[PDB]
Amino acid sequence: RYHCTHVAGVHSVGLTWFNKLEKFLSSGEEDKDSLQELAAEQKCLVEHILCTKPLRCRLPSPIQGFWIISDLFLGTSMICITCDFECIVRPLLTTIRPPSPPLLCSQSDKSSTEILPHVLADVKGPFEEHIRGILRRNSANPLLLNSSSKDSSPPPEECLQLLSRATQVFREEYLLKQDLANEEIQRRVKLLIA
Amino acid sequence: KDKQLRNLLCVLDGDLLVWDAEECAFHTVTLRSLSVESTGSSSSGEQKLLCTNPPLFDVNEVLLSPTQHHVALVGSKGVMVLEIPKRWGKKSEFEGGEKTVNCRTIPIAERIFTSSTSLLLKQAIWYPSETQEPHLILLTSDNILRLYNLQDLFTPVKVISLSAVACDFGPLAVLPKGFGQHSKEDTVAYPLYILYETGETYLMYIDLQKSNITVGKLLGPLPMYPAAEDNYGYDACALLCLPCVPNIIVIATESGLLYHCVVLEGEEDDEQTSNKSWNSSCDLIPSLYVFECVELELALKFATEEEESLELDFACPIKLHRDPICPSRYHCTHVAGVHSVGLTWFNKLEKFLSSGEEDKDSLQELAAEQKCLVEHILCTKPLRCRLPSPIQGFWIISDLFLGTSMICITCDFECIVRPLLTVKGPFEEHIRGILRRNSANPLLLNSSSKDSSPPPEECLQLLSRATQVF
Amino acid sequence: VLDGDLLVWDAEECAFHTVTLRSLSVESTGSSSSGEQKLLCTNPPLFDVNEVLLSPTQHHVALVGSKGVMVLEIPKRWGKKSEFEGGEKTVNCRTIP
Amino acid sequence: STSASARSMCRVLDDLLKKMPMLHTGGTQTLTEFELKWQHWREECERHLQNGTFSSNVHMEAVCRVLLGDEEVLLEKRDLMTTWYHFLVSRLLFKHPTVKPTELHFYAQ
Amino acid sequence: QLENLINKWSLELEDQEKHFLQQATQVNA
Amino acid sequence: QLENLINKWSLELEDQEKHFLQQATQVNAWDRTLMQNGERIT
Amino acid sequence: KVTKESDSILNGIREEIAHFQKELDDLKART
Amino acid sequence: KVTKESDSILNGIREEIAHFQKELDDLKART
Repeated sequence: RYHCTHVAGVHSVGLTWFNKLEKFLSSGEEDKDSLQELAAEQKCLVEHILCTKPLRCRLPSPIQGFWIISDLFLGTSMICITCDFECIVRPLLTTIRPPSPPLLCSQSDKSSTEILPHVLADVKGPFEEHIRGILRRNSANPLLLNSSSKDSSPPPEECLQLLSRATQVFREEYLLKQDLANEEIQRRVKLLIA
Repeated sequence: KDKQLRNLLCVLDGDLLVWDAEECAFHTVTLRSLSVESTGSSSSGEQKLLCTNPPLFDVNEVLLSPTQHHVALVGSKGVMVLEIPKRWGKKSEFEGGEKTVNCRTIPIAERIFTSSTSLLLKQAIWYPSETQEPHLILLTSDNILRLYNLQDLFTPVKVISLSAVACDFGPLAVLPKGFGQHSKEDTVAYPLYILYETGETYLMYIDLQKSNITVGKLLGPLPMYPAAEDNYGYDACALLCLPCVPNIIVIATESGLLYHCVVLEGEEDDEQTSNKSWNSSCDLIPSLYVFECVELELALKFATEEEESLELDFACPIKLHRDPICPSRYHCTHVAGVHSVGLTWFNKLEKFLSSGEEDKDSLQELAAEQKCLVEHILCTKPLRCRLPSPIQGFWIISDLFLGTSMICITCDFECIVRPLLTVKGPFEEHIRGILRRNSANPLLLNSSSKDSSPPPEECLQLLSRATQVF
Repeated sequence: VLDGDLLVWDAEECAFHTVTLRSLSVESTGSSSSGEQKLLCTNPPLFDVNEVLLSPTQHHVALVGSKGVMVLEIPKRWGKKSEFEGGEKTVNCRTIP
Repeated sequence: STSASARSMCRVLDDLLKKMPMLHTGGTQTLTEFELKWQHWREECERHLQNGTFSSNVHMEAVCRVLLGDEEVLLEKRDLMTTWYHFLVSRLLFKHPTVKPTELHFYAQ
Repeated sequence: QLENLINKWSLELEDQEKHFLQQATQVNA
Repeated sequence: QLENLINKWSLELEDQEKHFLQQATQVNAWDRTLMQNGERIT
Repeated sequence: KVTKESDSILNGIREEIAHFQKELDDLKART
Repeated sequence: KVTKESDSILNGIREEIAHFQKELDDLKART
């Protein structure tokens, strides 16, 4: 992972293929499956974290200072200072992808060689990886800095397009995925009750 | 509404199992109980088989294992195997007649499909052994065959690079002389035929007990005869091996063409055309003789007086189904219907190949033009203004008590059940010759899209066609 | 950031303001000014500072501009809180062009 | 070795103890890097305690709470440390591993 | 609607074909 | 201001992800134990 | 408009199937 | 001309922050 600072904001970029490249280069010359797994299209993760130019009519508030705290007591956090001395502190994850919270049913009992009925072996991967695949995000709404230039309210078409885009991202990447996750949790709870 | 062709049903010991994608479960219907006129409750014999861990992918196909103890749930993004629960009690019902049975489910190769988002499963097939542990073969969009055992779900037993749209097994055969230096034992293996989208067919001998270097070599492309100007097309979508001697391969195209290929053994070149191959491994490569080509009526052809209104080539993927009762018959399911194809020359080919090299009369009897029998059984797109009702499940019951019957389930859950059949010459053969049919009117499904009567013109054209056939 | 203190360069004062981040975690009911120190350049940069670079040894800070570089020697930490020069509000730091 | 239930819990606790970050007088590790690792490790300990992993054994639960620097529990075990300065050091180990010499007086008092 | 009518006439035609073959067999007897 | 709001929502999302995994993951562990006990009872 | 025309064609095909079945059964009765 | 455009952009950012807060609170209520 690395971070990009520019006059209009801050981005984070995480190389999601890195661990597969490492696995492939650690695999001997005969592992065609690791090369096919690396060649399977995997984009990096880009997150626009901070936008200091949310509107076209606004001047950016340039980043004047940027740092990543890695301390055992303070935890992991990004610090950004803008040209108007706005201090913005954000917790960062220790990984490009957060580990999913263990499902209450992931008892890692290393003692059940329970013969999973062969009819479930044809589902390539644990059902959890499939749900993680559905919930995978490609974009997010950045933190918008309101540059404190007192002297006009921003403007209408471009404002409506920006609001439409932002609302669409919230609908697709947040609400719809939360509703699907809730339905899956409720289905699992009903099955466990029965 | 682009409802894809699926096969979401199987029959086990006279119970119909129907996959419910919304409940992630099988509904079971005991077919033998429906034969008994029991005056009491329209619900006596339905059980639900619940997946303990449901598939995380859309199930497109259900495959019963040769051992009849496992069901593979197959989708383009994964495979899961359901362990069939034990039968006991007075009716031989699952878990003694429990209404809802929890079935152990086992994901196969899950990490490969989750890590490789561009990877697609093209086909899954069971290894055709009834005596061995059930092995699943996965054909994937990277042209790799992966063999899995239900004991090791993460590591394939065998990985074979084909450096492919369909594959099917022929019957257990003795390997040709040359596939193994110096063993006096006739080694037996299953021939796996492998079809590419280009129509190119390859052969591989698979034995799971013997890891010999020759067992698992890819052979071909198998030369096709006669030569065709189009090389037999580039839209190949399905392969079926018929359990015939010699092996008969059926290749199906998306355009509705069916090629009937007789597998011929390779000849040892008689020693007089030694001009230059420097590969000192004469692997006798078998050839494919295209005996017949047949076009399916995928949509009902109407005589329009306009010979030029754009044949909208109604192309769609065909799925081939072996008939368990008649080895020279098979069935084709596609988005618009169901066809049956019967090889009427098969018994004459068998007679000719059983006749010694001097029987010119048997060759003349085989060379006498005999087309296969094609029957359009079910049409789910009877009119051009109608969307098809795609087949979601297809099976052939062969049971001594139930008899012989086709079951079809459509995408609108319409269950359709049809019984299937199992002076030179006597005057009777002449009358049979006159009464010989070349076409029939299919069963027309009225897709229950309430919201318009069809155009009167298309209805009159359909009635005209049907009346003409009669 | 040095050892959990945030150092912020002030271009008008030619100095670092230091904020101890670990003291901000303690809900101390008493004075919003307990832990700010100012590190004064003994010889201020004659150019606009665009970048601050901590040395790998964490004993020096380079003040980098398009027209020059100056290195600030980080003062010694001592006393009960491990503050610069024992907790002096204003510390003179040696600077080296 | 006493019971299967105890074995599973001991394995978890053993893992937590094994993964506890310790500063080495010769490692290229910066104090910040260490603090991040330590925080992560602590979060893991907290997760196991919230999940009620050790609810069947009061002693293992107490150890895990000690690992989290629970002051109430540390004080409950006051008889084992015998002295305030042992208590101080234990407190520093689990709550403040990167303590600066200038701050030591505050913790000691 | 047209598809349901076509399917009905196909089933009626197959039933009439079976009845005709049975009658032809009886007439021959 | 926008950057502070983005950082707040990122931290809230990471906390919700952790809570969701705990709620799941635990149910999946119980389901495995229940299935094993069902096989033993059978 | 399409639904009434499709229903009329389907009814005409059913009438013709019923007529042909009657002619086949008369031919079988005569033969 | 600049003041009205800046006010329009600042209002659109405030509307989007209010919309996202509502979606987060619905997601929290659902979860």
